[PDB]
This record gives sequence, C-alpha cells and structure tokens, in this order.
Amino acid sequence: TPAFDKPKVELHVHLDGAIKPETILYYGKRRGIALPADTPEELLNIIGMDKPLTLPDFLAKFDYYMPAIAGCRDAIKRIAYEFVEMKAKDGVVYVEVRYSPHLLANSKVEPIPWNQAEGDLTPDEVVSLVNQGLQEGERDFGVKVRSILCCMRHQPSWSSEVVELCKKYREQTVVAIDLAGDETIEGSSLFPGHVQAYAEAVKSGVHRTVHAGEVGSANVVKEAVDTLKTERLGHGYHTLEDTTLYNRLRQENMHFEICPWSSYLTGAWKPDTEHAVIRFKNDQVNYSLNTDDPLIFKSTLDTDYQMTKKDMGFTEEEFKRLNINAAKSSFLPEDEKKELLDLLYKAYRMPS
Amino acid sequence: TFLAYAQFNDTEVPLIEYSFYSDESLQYPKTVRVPYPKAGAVNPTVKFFVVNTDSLSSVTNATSIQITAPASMLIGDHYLCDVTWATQERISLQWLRRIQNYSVMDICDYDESSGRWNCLVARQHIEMSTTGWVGRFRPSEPHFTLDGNSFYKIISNEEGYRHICYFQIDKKDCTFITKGTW
Ligand SMILES: *[C@@H]1O[C@H](CO)[C@@H](O[C@@H]2O[C@H](CO)[C@@H](O[C@@H]3O[C@H](CO)[C@@H](O)[C@H](O[C@H]4O[C@H](CO)[C@@H](O)[C@H](O)[C@@H]4O)[C@@H]3O)[C@H](O)[C@H]2NC(C)=O)[C@H](O)[C@H]1NC(C)=O
Ligand SMILES: *[C@@H]1O[C@H](CO)[C@@H](O[C@@H]2O[C@H](CO)[C@@H](O)[C@H](O)[C@H]2NC(C)=O)[C@H](O)[C@H]1NC(C)=O
Ligand SMILES: *[C@@H]1O[C@H](CO)[C@@H](O)[C@H](O)[C@H]1NC(C)=O
Ligand SMILES: *[C@@H]1O[C@H](CO)[C@@H](O)[C@H](O)[C@H]1NC(C)=O
Ligand SMILES: [Zn+2]
Repeated sequence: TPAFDKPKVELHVHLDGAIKPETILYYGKRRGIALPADTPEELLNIIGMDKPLTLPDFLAKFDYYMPAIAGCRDAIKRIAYEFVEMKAKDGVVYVEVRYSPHLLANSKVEPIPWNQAEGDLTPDEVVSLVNQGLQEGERDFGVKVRSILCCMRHQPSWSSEVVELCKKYREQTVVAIDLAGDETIEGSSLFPGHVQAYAEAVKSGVHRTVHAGEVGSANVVKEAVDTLKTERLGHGYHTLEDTTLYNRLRQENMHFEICPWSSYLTGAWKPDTEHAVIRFKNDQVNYSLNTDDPLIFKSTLDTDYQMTKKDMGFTEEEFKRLNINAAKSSFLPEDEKKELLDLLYKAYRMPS
Repeated sequence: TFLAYAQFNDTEVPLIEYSFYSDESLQYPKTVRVPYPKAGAVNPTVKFFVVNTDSLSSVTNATSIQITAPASMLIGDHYLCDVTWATQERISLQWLRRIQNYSVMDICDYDESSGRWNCLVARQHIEMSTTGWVGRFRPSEPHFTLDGNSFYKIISNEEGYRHICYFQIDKKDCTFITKGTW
C-alpha cells in the first residue's frame, strides 16, 4: 500500500541518481559505451545496492552508467523529462532536483570528467537542456519542478561558474545552489572558490543548501551555516553531536533534508542507533523526507515513507506536517509558496 | 545568413533488395539495395543543425549548431516533419511521434551571447488527434506575420473541419478565423 497516499514534496534528489535503466541502456548501445549488463532489470541490480555498503562503494556505481549519459544532448533533455514523470508516479506535487552541470558536460570542463574525450557539450548548455527537459515534464506530467545546481566539494574551481549559471537561469527553473561530493575532504568548506560563490549567492538572491553532516562531524554543519550561509541542510545527521549548535538551529528554524533509505544504504546511519530522524520528529524540528538517488537505492519515494512508518512508527499526522514544512522551506517565490501550501492544506483538510 | 539542415542516420534501417537487369549487354543482373523501413521495422533517426554561412573560415571546420528534438519526442521514435523560417533569426520546427497522433512545434531564436538556438518551451504548441492522425498527410505548415510573433496554420476544428487558425508565439490557444461545412 502507498505508505502515505497524499500529495508529497521532495527537496533532496539528484538527477544523476534518478535515471531509467532502459534509457541508460539505450544510449549505451547508440554510442557503443560498454555496460556491465544487457537487461534493463539485470542492470538495476548491478547498479543498485540492497546491502548497506559505504561511501567509496556507492560513488563507484556512478561509473557504471554516467559515461553513457554525459556529453550527449539528446540524452540529457531526456532523463530530465523522464525524471519528472517518475516524480508524478510517486505522490509528488513539487520537486527540487539537483545535479552537477559540469559532471554532464564534455567540453569546457576543468578536469574533463568520466574519462570521456573532448568535447562538444558545454556546461552552460547542459543546464539549458535540463531546464527544457523539466519544463516539458512540469507541463506534461503535472508536477511543478525547480532545479538546484551543485558545486562539487573537490572542485572549487567550478563553483564560480555554478553560481553564475544559477544566476542567468533563474528564470528557467534554477532556484538554488548546492555543494555535494565529499564532506570528509579536509577543510573543503573553506576553499576560497566555494565560499566566494556562496557569498555571491547571498549577494544575488540565489537560495542555498549544502550537503553536510551526513557522514562528517557536526562541525561540517557549523561551517556550512556560518561561512557558507546555507538556508537549508542536506542530510545533516551528525549535527546531533553538538547540542548547542543543534538547539540554536531549531531556534533559527533550519530545514533538514532527510534521506532515510539513503542513510541506511550509504552507511551514514549505523543501524544499531535510533535513526537521526525519530529524534527530529520528537523534537518537532523542521525537516523533509527525500529519496536522494532512487536509481542506485532501487527505491521510489514510497520506500522512504514505508521505512519511517514501519521501522519508526511515523503517523499520517506527522507525514502531513513535515510536508507542510518542506513546502514552507522550499525555494519558491513567496507567491507560489502560498499556493503550494493551499494545494497541500486542501488535500489534508486543515485551515488555509 | 543561416543554412539549416537535417541529418539522417539509417544505420539499422533494413534494406529492400531487388534485381535490376539493365541493357541486355549486362551479363549478370545488378542487385539494387535500398534502406527502406517496412511497417513496424526500424526507422531512420534524425538530427537538426543550423550553421552561419557568414562566419565560414577555410582555416576552420564549420561549427554546426544542433537543435535537439523536444523531450516529449525523445522518449521514443519520432520524425522531423516541417521546418519553416519565421524571421532572420527565428526558426520553427515541427516534430511528430512515430505513433502519428501527437506532434509538437518548437520556435527557436538565435542567441547572440551563446551562439546557439534557444527553443523556449513556453513557445511550444502541442497538436494531437483522438479520432485519427495529425494533418491530412502530416502537420500543416505555419505562415508567420512579418515580425514573426504570430502565425496562421490549418488545423482541424472540433466539428472536424480543416480551417485556418491564428496563433500567438507564446499564448497557448489559437483563434479560428474561418468556420463552415467545408
Ligand atoms: C548512426 O547511428 C548509429 C547507431 O547505430 C551510430 O553507429 C554507432 O556508432 C557508435 C558510436 O561510435 C558505435 O560505437 C563505437 O564502436 C567502435 C568500434 O566497434 C568503438 O571502438 C567506439 O569507441 C569507444 O570505444 C571504447 C568503448 O568502451 C572506448 O574507447 C570509448 O568509450 C569509445 O567511445 C564506439 O563504441 C556503434 O558501434 C555504432 N552502433 C551500432 C551498433 O551500429 C552512428 O554513430 C550514428 N552516426 C551519426 C552521425 O550519428
Ligand atoms: C541578414 O540577417 C542577419 C541575421 O539577423 C543579419 O546579421 C546580423 O547583422 C547585425 C548587424 O547589422 C548584427 O546585429 C548581428 O550580429 C548579425 N547576426 C549574425 C552574427 O549573423 C544581417 O544584417 C542580414 N543581412 C545581411 C548581412 O545580408
Ligand atoms: C575537419 O574535420 C575532418 C574530419 O573530422 C578532419 O579530418 C579535418 O582535418 C578537419 N579540418 C581541420 C581544419 O581541422
Ligand atoms: C494515439 O493513438 C493510439 C491508437 O488509438 C492510442 O494508443 C493513443 O491513445 C493515442 N494517443 C494520443 C496521445 O492521442
Ligand atoms: Zn544527496
């Protein structure tokens, strides 16, 4: 049964990690990019985890498929569209999607990624294609969709462009800047290229979220809020290791993008503990339920709601209010945030 | 200024083969073979490019700029089925799904700072049929006004009659300027 069969809101999901096996498989054959399988279904297994491995083995899954997609215009605009559909197939009524535009380009890229040759597709045009792939999904599948452009932790060089793209494509669906990749790289959060980008984000009105606290000290979180000035937090588990900061964060109403099924599988949550979330629920904190990389997790957004309802006795009353929260914390103009809430309040049945 | 063109990839389109006999001087019959997709077989695939003939080099290979199909078209087989220039810097394209009851029009503008073609999705125009296929044999061609902000096009009305409809580049509906039993 559809664990929570009402409208939902999703804020933390990577395009990178929400692709269709079938369409990876298609571009593999078309481009002659070698692939570790031939069934669509056999492939979801080789790419997917069900044993909760670790962040090295997780990032290794990207290498199986990404060479087939990146640098290929036809493919990008597609997955962006196909993505919106899979969101509509879950409860979702509004999504924010993140990806790194550099990770999909093959021309004009600092270290040209995925060991692919030069080089026709510039990152500026990847972003452009994506928008259009999403616009065409929003229209067709009937879920409002905005995008978040990722900076990459190990690449402060890029992060300047990222914010600049965020700026020019603010009309075409990009609403925020993220920073993913690797927390545990020493003093990443302070790299001049990164922080100056986030400075320009604040300066230019570009909203801000940061991957932090997932597998990394509470201090990574501190850095993100303080110098980076993040409005929202990706994952953010191990912020419960500093009760001062944690309680001042609840005070200042910080939003926590939570990825339950993700945590289990990344190993960022050791299963002996209560999940970082049950506490968040009990502390009445501002948080949302997300899926992260549903392709690699072999998951739908229902998997993350199934988990919290079963494993940790989440009620529909809770599910309702965290989605209200997600909507409140969303990076929409004031404007549409009002009507997103309206849609939500009406569906549920509370005062609007 | 610009030369647009289509590119067709027939790699996996099967071949029809038949004998050709020629003048009786030809001792062994020639086998003609032709990429030709019979019903339900593998079709060609298409791509679309525009090149600027004014900035041609003779020291550099020409930059051809691709305009991808709409995403709705990309999820399966499709066709490029009409191209019609609208202004000096605006080009309109019509795509059609292999199941020929759904088609999409793109309207693309030259982008000075990028040097590629922007196809505003806001400017798309979906066209479809529930009772059959789109167009008499294909989607009809648009005729634009001089400034290229609006165009006329023959589309079937709801009584089922083909009449001239009047479109605004970004407004999603159109106005019939003729009706009747003809
Ligand atoms: C017309 O459409 C067809 C699609 O059928 C297409 O022909 C295909 O071209 C792709 C792209 O080149 C071919 O794949 C290549 O095959 C060769 C030799 O077998 C490979 O060496 C190529 O280079 C790769 O080699 C390694 C692969 O792991 C790596 O070194 C690296 O990743 C290289 O990319 C590449 O695999 C493919 O064989 C055909 N498809 C078939 C099966 O017919 C053609 O490209 C299209 N033409 C145009 C203009 O679009
Ligand atoms: C034909 O149309 C083209 C496309 O608009 C014109 O080319 C532009 O010329 C003006 C200069 O007057 C510039 O603003 C643009 O940069 C040009 N576009 C480019 C880069 O091709 C042209 O004026 C027209 N007439 C000609 C040259 O025959
Ligand atoms: C242009 O392209 C062809 C084929 O890719 C190549 O052989 C030729 O050397 C190129 N010319 C220049 C000027 O680089
Ligand atoms: C197109 O026609 C086919 C056959 O009747 C049918 O599968 C489908 O509903 C139609 N699709 C659209 C979008 O009209
Ligand atoms: Zn993430």
